[PDB]
Amino acid sequence: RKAPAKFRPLDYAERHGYIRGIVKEIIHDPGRGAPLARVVFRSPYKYKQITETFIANEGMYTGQFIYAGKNAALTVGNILPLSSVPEGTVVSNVEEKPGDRGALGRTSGNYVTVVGHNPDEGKTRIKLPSGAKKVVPSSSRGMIGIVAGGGRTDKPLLKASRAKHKFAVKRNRWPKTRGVAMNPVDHPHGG
Amino acid sequence: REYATISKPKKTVQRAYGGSRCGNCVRDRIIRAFLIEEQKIVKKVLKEQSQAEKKASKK
Amino acid sequence: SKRTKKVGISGKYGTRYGASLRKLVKKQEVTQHARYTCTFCGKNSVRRTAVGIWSCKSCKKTMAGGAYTVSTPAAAAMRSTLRRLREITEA
Amino acid sequence: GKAKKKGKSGAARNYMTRTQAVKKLQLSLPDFRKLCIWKGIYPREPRDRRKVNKSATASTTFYYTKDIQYLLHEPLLQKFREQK
Amino acid sequence: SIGAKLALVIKSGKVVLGYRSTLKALRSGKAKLILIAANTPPLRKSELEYYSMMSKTPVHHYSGTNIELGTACGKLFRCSTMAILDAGDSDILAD
RNA sequence: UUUUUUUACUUAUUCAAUGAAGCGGGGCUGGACUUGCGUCCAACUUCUGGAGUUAAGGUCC
RNA sequence: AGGGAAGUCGGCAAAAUAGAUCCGUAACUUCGGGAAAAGGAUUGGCUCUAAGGGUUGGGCACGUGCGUGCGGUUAACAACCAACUUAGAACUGGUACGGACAGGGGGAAUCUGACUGUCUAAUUAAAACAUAGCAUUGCG
RNA sequence: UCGUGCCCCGUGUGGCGAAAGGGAAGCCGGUUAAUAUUCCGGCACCUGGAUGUGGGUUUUGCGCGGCAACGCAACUGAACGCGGAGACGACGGCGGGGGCCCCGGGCAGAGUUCUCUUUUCUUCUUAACGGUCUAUCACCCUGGAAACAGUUUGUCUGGAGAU
RNA sequence: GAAGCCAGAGGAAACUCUGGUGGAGGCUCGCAGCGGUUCUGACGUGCAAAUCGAUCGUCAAAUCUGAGCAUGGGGGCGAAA
Ligand SMILES: [Zn+2]
Repeated sequence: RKAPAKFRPLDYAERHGYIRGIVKEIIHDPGRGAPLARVVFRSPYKYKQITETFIANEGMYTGQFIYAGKNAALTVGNILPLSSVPEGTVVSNVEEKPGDRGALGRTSGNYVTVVGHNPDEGKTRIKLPSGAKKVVPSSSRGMIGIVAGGGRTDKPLLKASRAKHKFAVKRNRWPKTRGVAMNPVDHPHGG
Repeated sequence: REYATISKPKKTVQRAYGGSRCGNCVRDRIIRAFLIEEQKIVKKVLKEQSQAEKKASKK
Repeated sequence: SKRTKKVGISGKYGTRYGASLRKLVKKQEVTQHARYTCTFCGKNSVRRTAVGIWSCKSCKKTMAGGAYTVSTPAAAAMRSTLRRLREITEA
Repeated sequence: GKAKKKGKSGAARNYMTRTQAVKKLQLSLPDFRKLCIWKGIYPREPRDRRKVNKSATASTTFYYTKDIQYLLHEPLLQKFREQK
Repeated sequence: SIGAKLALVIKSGKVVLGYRSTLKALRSGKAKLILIAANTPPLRKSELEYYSMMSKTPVHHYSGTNIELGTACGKLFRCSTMAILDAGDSDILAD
């Protein structure tokens, strides 16, 4: 892992217009089931250009132009505030608050559905992958489409080695010893 | 570090982006640059025509 | 000459892991190891490099896709309703 | 021995520009020019001025580093500061 | 209908299939029509459109892929762009 | 003058982001409704895996 | 020697099997296996035979060792060079021919844990642990 | 020069941490009782600095040639940027090269020799650093392929231009 | 001897059969290594405060291993004894 998968910081260009980036690489992130996309944008304030790391939505490809901003079009890979999309649109990496660079709908094959808008208070009702309903500020951003790599869990792991390879880079506790197999001093289930 | 000991024409090709990009990519860069600036001129002409038509309609 | 009756690519696993589990894994292995037609250049050279990552050997395009297939039906249907919503918004 | 780095010896150590000399002495420009005229510090010309300063032009003035080091011990500096 | 017209041109008229022969036809200035497949790379598409604009040659954007354009031409290989030099007995030029 | 309820506020306190870069309010221009001129809403880049940096210029000295 | 588990709690230990070529191989099965299942025929030495390769090389007519215009696919022919396998046959010694060495005994079943893997260093390697698969709970 | 100022830029913060990771550069012969890619002899290389000579460039100021891939002893290049190298898993068979092993001849030496054995054995070597001519992939030019072709042990490649 | 691939024979096609090719597997016999099943084994004030012989398990990986570094006793670590 090199960089976290985050949106650009919410700046003037994304707040008032759109800024274009180019997708250079689609790479594998160890410990994550979804691919990442390296996207290069221009800096509006200096000559050097800025490289970002996004969670890649399905259908994204190398050499593709994507657009981030309020006035961006409704196309897969574009990053828009939730007030700029219609109801029924699914999005990925949805910010909980405008500016935290993405919190919701990030794993492979997952998305967040825009259920509705309350334009008077500037709120948006969304449906989460677990089925929960949430209300977020309408200026929260999201990337149009579904996170790539869907259907990963359908294939059986089939082997203790494949489970070990999965969890070694994930740091999760493996193998798992049952608490009932322990002594009474080791676990409350021990004995 | 062995590249610091050899002369410049051995480390490059006598072409734009020589020793950094290959000939096919340089040709693609030239054609893409020319076509995109021509399209920018065309789009600016079309925008000026539409602006003149809108100004004539408003006036 | 067909060498196995039913196991196919799952024949590398022998008698282990159970018949239903081998049959379940067989679909994913077949789809993840098949070659696909590139939507950009039209050649049958698109293959998986990592999970969700599909690259074309000819035109060198790399595409974010499904875990074991190039596209998922959910994403294809999503593209269809996205086109419908974009048409409604523009019109 | 350990490998030397480029630009750490030779004319780069031998010459200093007027800007570098003024910053080394922490003087103003009129005081520096006054002190150079009074102490006999003369402009010098390196064989290759890019070896001394990569932004140097044909109008860049160079001095001997040892001459500026000698100027560091002139008692007129404290007189300048006392008058200010 | 464009497939039927294309089949008529293959049967009666004269065509060249492929990028380099299409460019040679446009340079010669005897090309009557250019067909560009949908999945042709945008750089090559812009280059072909510029050549056809400078030679005053009509351009048809074929909605199929290069596989479909080759099948429409009646070949067993793909074709991203092609040039009609002689219409033959077809009315593909009248459009 | 004081006790409860809710009902606003910001200055204590708390959280987050940024290279603390474009916040708030006006002006100019265009579009809509309105009253017969007040709101709100918009300025700016979308065929292409190019390039974009040392201000060109105008006008007073 | 003869007998062949009569020994012993118990075939413990030992003996028997073993390489390779060929014939042949059951129930059961998650169809992948079981399987080297089982059960058989052979193996030395010598003198021969057969099969399996490589390299180089075409006639005319002009300009002059190269360029054309031809013409022909029996080079299916010559010259030179080279190695290790495989199959077949005769003859011959024999108490032995995988002559030392090296090298599965096999079969019918029952219980049991799915399997590969792991632990009580210095009395317990296992029906214990782990495992993939499955199910539940909590968290926006 | 209102002489005691003005301008530009943004990226943060230092150190330790590998005699198996990364990394500038040395080979051969000889030499001691005991050290040697360290000593001696011969023949080289790397890094940094200064400043000459020759050659090059220029009066069309910052080279020329090739359609091209690109070549050639040179052949300006600050700020600010882009890119490459450093820099990378495991396993499988296939092909090239060094060294080793094996076979034949020849000179020289040694052993065997009742008989046999034109016999059996030993030496027959060539460094770093350079020059020159070559070596799979790949790329360029012509041209336009179905009666599809090329092609690996392994079926990949081609009108996105194969043979 | 798994996918993939070639050829031949069928089949309207899907597919079916035959012969090759290929080289998969927490597959298997087995050398080193790693481990430690058995033996009225050797040894029993030993060569050894756990060693020796034969035999055995595993042997391309959940394999074996060095150095650097991290976790410290109300703790750690633990495929859990
Ligand atoms: Zn492609």
